[PDB]
Amino acid sequence: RECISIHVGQAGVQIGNACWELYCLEHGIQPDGQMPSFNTFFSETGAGKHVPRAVFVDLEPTVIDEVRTGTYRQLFHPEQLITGKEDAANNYARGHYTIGKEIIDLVLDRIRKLADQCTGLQGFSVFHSFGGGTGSGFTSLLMERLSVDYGKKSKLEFSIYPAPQVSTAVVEPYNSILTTHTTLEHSDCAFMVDNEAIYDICRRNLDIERPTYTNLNRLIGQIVSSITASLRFDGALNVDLTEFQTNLVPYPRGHFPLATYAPVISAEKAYHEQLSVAEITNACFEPANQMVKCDPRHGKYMACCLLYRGDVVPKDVNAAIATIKTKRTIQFVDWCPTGFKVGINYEPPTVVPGGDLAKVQRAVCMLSNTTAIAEAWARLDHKFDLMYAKRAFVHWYVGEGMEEGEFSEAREDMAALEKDYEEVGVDS
Amino acid sequence: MGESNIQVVVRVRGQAPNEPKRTAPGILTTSGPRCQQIDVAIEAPQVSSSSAIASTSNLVQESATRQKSYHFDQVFGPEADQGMVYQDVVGPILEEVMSGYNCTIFAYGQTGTGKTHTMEGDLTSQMGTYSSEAGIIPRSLYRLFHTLELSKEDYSVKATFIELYNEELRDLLSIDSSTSSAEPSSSATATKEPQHALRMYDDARGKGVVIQGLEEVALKDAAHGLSVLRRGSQKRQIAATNCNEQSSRSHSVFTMTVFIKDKGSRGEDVLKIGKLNLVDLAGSENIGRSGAENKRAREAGMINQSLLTLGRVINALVEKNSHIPYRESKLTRLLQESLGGRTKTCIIATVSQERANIEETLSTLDYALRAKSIKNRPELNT
Amino acid sequence: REIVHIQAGQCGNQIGAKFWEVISDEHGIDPTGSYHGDSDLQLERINVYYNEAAGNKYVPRAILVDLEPGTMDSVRSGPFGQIFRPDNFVFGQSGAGNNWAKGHYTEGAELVDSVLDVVRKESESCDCLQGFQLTHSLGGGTGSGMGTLLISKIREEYPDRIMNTFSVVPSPKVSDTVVEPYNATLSVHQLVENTDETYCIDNEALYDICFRTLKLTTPTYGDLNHLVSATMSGVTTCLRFPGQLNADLRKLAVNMVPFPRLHFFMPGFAPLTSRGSQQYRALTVPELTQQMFDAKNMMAACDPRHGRYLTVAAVFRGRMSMKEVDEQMLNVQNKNSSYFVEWIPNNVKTAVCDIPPRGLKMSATFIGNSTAIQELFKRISEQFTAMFRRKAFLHWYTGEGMDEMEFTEAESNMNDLVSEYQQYQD
Ligand SMILES: CC(=O)O[C@H]1C(=O)[C@@]2(C)[C@H]([C@H](OC(=O)c3ccccc3)[C@]3(O)C[C@H](OC(=O)[C@H](O)[C@@H](NC(=O)c4ccccc4)c4ccccc4)C(C)=C1C3(C)C)[C@]1(OC(C)=O)CO[C@@H]1C[C@@H]2O
Ligand SMILES: Nc1nc2c(ncn2[C@@H]2O[C@H](COP(=O)(O)OP(=O)(O)OP(=O)(O)O)[C@@H](O)[C@H]2O)c(=O)[nH]1
Ligand SMILES: Nc1ncnc2c1ncn2[C@@H]1O[C@H](COP(=O)(O)OP(=O)(O)NP(=O)(O)O)[C@@H](O)[C@H]1O
Ligand SMILES: Nc1nc2c(ncn2[C@@H]2O[C@H](COP(=O)(O)OP(=O)(O)O)[C@@H](O)[C@H]2O)c(=O)[nH]1
Ligand SMILES: [Mg+2]
Ligand SMILES: [Mg+2]
Repeated sequence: RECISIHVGQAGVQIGNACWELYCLEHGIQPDGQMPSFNTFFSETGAGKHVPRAVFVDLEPTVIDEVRTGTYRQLFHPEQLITGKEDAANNYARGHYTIGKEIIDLVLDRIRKLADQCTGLQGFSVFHSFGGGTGSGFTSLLMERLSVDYGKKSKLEFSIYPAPQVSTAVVEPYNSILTTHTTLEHSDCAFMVDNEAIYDICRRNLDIERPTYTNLNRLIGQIVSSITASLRFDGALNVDLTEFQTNLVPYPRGHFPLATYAPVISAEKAYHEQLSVAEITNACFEPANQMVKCDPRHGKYMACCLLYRGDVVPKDVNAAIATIKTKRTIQFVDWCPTGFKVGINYEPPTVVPGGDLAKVQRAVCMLSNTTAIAEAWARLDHKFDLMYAKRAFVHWYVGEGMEEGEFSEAREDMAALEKDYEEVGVDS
Repeated sequence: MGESNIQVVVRVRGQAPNEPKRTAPGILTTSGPRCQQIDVAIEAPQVSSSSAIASTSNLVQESATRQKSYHFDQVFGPEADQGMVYQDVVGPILEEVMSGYNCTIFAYGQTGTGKTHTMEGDLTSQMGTYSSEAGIIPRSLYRLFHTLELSKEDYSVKATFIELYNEELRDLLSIDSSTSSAEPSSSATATKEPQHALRMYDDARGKGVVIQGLEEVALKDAAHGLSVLRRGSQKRQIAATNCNEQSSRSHSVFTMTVFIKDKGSRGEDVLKIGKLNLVDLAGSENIGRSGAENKRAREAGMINQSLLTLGRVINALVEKNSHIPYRESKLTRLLQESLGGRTKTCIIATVSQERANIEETLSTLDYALRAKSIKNRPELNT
Repeated sequence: REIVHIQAGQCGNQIGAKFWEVISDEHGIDPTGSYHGDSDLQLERINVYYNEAAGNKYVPRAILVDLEPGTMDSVRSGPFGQIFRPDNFVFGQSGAGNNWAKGHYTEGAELVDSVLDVVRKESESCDCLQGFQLTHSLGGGTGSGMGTLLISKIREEYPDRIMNTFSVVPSPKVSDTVVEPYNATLSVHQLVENTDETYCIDNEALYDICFRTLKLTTPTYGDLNHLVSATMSGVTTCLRFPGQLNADLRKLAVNMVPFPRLHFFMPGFAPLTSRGSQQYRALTVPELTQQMFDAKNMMAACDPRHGRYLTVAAVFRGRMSMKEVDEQMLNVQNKNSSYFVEWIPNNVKTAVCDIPPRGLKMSATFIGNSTAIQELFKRISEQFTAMFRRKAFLHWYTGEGMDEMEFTEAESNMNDLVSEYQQYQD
């Protein structure tokens, strides 16, 4: 009845640095473990000073030394702070083959001591990136090796994914194609967030033009506490992870939702505004609030999962439910009859101290599905195909033993993936 | 400017005394997905066609048709003998290079596919092997003392064996007492001699030809002491992986030179010199499958790094663009004499037959597919 | 996690002598070698350049090589000389004649093993070998000869490492010697085939930098190299210091090298403002990126706008904001969309440190790679075409014993190199 975290990559670490600040904000947890009255991410000590059920992986000693010397070093345990020697240097090859088989016997070792503490484990989630070597090749190792020993649990992926316009390194599409096909081969459910539309929230919902990577990710961090952390907490209509298994994904292999968050209001705008249940549902379908550069109007909605926070009564919801059905500009599918599975919990989202978003009465995370990401998939593929036509940037991976035929293997099957988002509105 | 472009030949694995007892009982027989044919040399592998929600690779087919039918010049199967490959590949051009034509043999494919059984091979069941049947090297060395003797002309058996272990070139025909257990001094003395010049020659007589330092020539009267080529192949570096324990680790370049002289009826001697660049390469190691390790890793990657650079050439040969970069691998500079150069050269495409190794051959199957648009111009020596 | 340093030549020994001056002040260090800095991030990753010993001491992990005695003696006679430990001055008592065909050839060969032992004094005792940094010439002999024979043996001893060097491109403007188009010329026959990367710094632009754009009168060697010295330090800040998007040197080797021969690069320092222009300039994020377009801040003597850029890396310093960092980077990709190549959509690699050096508030480090940097090569290669026909002053070197075949093939080694940028230029 618990849940485990995996943080891979320089992106994947600093994600949790907000999230575990939030997770310790869930109970007033100081750097000791001060809390009354809960066993999801935590074990209890003999003094009762709780500790996370989380795994850190960093191939450099770079990022974690901030973590294990700065603030909130003591809530983690050096059992968990698994640091490494050398980066693979943004390489799917060495991140999967060379350096990856030097730490994996130590990382899988901490699992057998933590997962065995789980009295009937619900699931566990993996954090990585696409561009980072650490988040690419180690994903190729770990997510197959977990299914050797954990073939019957849940494997969530909150994976940071590049923009088709703003990019930070050359071989970023040259990573993700090699990773994702074997990822879809093994992983259960995968989220994707684009910094493109995250920047759009900074200018239009945050209205601040000097963000940090914390401020791009406390946004991502506030999502998860409403995805999962309240599912321990008792509300009206509480959901769990296992209510996504054959629910949200209508196929064996279609598991790609889309996360949005409706109340994103800077503290100046707390008063030219009077929030409601129906307003924030109207915020749920703005194509400028997709967190990925995509328009749902070019695609459809296969499914949609409404997961709510705070003071929420469904009679106020049910009006807004048929409203969006009536005010539809969505081109809804033929195959889903009506399915809007509902999540209603009790807890307000908490205010990040020194943070950004506002003290509200009610909040929404939404999962939906679209064929619009299949465009944004292929928009990265447009960046991907032309680098192969020069056969460029190729010596780092053939020099570390990865085949050209993998690129004919992965991308053509990735194109086969992208062609299989299009089978939604075919047969009718 | 010539149109003597290329030869494209294919032999595959099969009847090797560990192989057929498990494959053909396990999966379909001699070319299961692949459909071996001999006439127009057509062949086409596939996989299972299922209504796949994630459509697998090699789903390009329809009801009762073939796809990627890469029909070639000459393909062969497990049935093709050593002499039958010599009947088509090496034999009908070995009496053509006597006039002064030049050849080069090399292979390419997935690791452990039997490149060194084609190149080197090993002998047959004889108590005394009088240059008995093996790979392509001693069979030409058996025709060496035939067609340079039955022609009854003053010949010159000239050859030199050079290994290439990870961007070097090392002689293995040497006195090589320092490589064995010898006596060095207890302390090092001063180097009174100047620097040493090796391999660093390129001429502008023609182009593509590269002159080398210290060609230790080999001269034999028969195949009696021809185990110096086996003595040289003994020092060629191998290893024991798990994808193939038998497949070699290093890679070699062995040259051939036939200086034959006869005074023709015109009143001049015919100074005809041929070349047979007997070049073997290592296996293109998939290290996650084979399980290479720390020192083995740099021993493994430079093989593929060389084969990558070998792939970096042929795409530019068929491109017809300016300044094809032959200047990364020294093997390419050994190959730039004919890769876009002048004389003859054949290409061996030995690949796998596993259903798990269909996609892994497609990078080779693309390289044999592009293996026709390389232009040359033929000549002999007088 | 550690980097080994080599210096050679009358310049590259002198050039890095200014460099360790700066890295000593990078961490608040006594001229003896005691720590007195205050930043904890100074103290945390000392290891990469230093070898801390007992008595609370610090040893610059560096080997200083010359054939002239008094040059490195002047380093020792000068300040920041006692901060070394003197078991490292590996030299000889013979002049090389400022000759590549002697320093690579004879008088280095009685000094090779004495160098490589101090390598073996260090590199085995290192925790993890990561950097082989060199600083030398291409104009003289000692910067050109001995280092090529180092790389012929160091890579032989360390195939699984990384080879960078800061080699000084000759200036057709300002020089003093004659056979200058040999020393760089025969260096290329060994620099290309055995180094993973090198840069190309030429004084021919450096005089234009300090004099014009920095409002200075007299370009001294202590000041033209102090310009190089910051651009040295900016190569590997993320490997040394914390940062948001930290980048490896090998990462910098990955994204900046499309192809294993085209690996020549160019530095750039972003707050290149004069003394007087401090109180008349506002300092921003596009202020730093503005010099990416500047021809006068490209430290090698080429028009960047002449060719087209292949690859550009940007290594930043300061508490910035990525949205401003990305979109200002985005605009430069959108402002001049003919200046790049087409098949690489993201032409830029970002790199963001968290701490800039003291005194400033923003800094950066330009690392570009374009199809016009070959302009440095056509100047040298055509000078070779005159020296060979008469075989003019060949009678210093044939008595040594280097071959015309070397003069044939290393010549054509250049044409194989240069003529590949113009494949991808136009
Ligand atoms: C009023 C004042 O103090 O001003 C600054 C200063 O304003 C300027 C003018 C400095 C100044 O530099 C020069 O005048 C200069 C002249 C020729 C060649 C190179 C530099 C400065 O010397 C440079 C020096 O910079 C630093 O200390 C940096 O940390 C720098 N350190 C050194 O170079 C250094 C070395 C030995 C001893 C002391 C400092 C650094 C930069 C990058 C990487 C590592 C270190 C400082 C504070 C200044 C002056 C004094 C004017 C500039 O240079 C640097 C490297 O910062 C010139 O372009 C910048 C613009 C700066 O704003
Ligand atoms: N949203 C967001 N993305 C980040 C952040 N940091 C890094 N990234 C993304 O992560 C990608 C690189 O992945 P990293 O985690 O930094 O690198 P890595 O996984 O450690 O692997 P290496 O590249 O080998 O270092 C970049 O493309 C960034 O866009 C962050 O703080 N927030
Ligand atoms: N067409 C073939 N005819 C006969 N035997 C073959 C054939 N193809 C493969 N083999 C066998 O395949 C086995 C394994 O191949 P192997 O020769 O060990 O590796 P490899 O491909 O030659 N690599 P390398 O040694 O590095 O050149 C050998 O024992 C051969 O006998
Ligand atoms: N920046 C700079 N370049 C120098 C200096 N001294 C010499 N050079 C250049 O370096 C080249 C000569 O190499 P040098 O190191 O002096 O001779 P070597 O010791 O025989 O290698 C020429 O291009 C000189 O212009 C100096 O102090 N600073
Ligand atoms: Mg990483
Ligand atoms: Mg074989």
